[PDB]
Amino acid sequence: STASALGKLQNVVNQNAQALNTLVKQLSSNFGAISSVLNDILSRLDPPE
Amino acid sequence: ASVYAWNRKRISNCVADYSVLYNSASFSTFKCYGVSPTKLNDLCFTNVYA
Amino acid sequence: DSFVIRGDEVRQIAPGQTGKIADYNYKLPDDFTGCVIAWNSNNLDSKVG
Repeated sequence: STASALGKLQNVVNQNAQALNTLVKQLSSNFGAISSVLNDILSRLDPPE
Repeated sequence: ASVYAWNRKRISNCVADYSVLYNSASFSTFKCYGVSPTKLNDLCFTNVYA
Repeated sequence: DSFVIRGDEVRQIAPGQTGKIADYNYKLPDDFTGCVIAWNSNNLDSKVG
């Protein structure tokens, strides 16, 4: 009948999922460059910069 | 026009070749910042300003 | 390597540079190491005719 009796396993699963989600989300940051996608940078300008 | 009244034109709906501008040596300064001058032929824009 | 150039085109002599003679007559590697020297020779390498 009663749920929420297995909080520890759910905590483990949620922590792993959140870590993976933040890791995959970190892929959309400029870090000070002109774009967050590498193909546009490659296709918009020559190597030296 | 004078510098304090710089003349602005908007260009759109055209096919532009920039090689004919690069190869010509009539220009003393041909300085490009955000893009490589040789790649302009492979990019498509909208609402160009001159 | 020695040659004779127009006075204005002197700034074409640089690595990672493109131009008429810089693409059809003389090419400099991007990772070039060394020195470049140039001096006017109008009084010698020019003719009144």
